[PDB]
Amino acid sequence: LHKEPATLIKAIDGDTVKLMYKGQPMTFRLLLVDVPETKHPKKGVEKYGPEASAFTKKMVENAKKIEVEFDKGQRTDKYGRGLAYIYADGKMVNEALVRQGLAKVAYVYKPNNTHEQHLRKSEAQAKKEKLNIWS
Repeated sequence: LHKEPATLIKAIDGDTVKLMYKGQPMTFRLLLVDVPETKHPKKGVEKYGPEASAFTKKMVENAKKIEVEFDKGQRTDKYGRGLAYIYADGKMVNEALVRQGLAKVAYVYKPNNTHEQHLRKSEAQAKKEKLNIWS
């Protein structure tokens, strides 16, 4: 896997950000995590949704460098969003959400599962610490 540079356009929700990538605006979905949404229809605003959304927004708006990392499989989902791991100054946004109890590891589809054990490791610690979703 390779990290590539990108520029923030807009944070949209806890699990989605719009980035300038290779000179094209693109919406990206964070790989491997299920994040409580402020969007969504079967609820609209979910519990911990505003908190997860603010977390992601702050992390990307305040970064000096954003990088995207695609996994080994499909790079876009059926809504046209990029499927990637997103880093803000070297720190993976997907893992940071999970470590804080603001996301769960999602149902995983091979072969987009390169960082699966790493996130599940962080999720086990957040539940042990009883943080946010786990409290």
